[PDB]
Amino acid sequence: AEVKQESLSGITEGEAKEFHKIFTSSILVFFGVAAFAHLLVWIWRPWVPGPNGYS
Repeated sequence: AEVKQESLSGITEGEAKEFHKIFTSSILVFFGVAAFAHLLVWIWRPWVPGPNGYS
């Protein structure tokens, strides 16, 4: 309405850019880790089990 590529462009584009980058990043990093992480653990099943049995 009244706004127009003003100084607020950093606020709107800033937060928006954050949610976007964090979104994509979290996706690739999530599956990315679970991917290699699972294939490298040699067990692929526990998924961050920690000190507690091994079934």
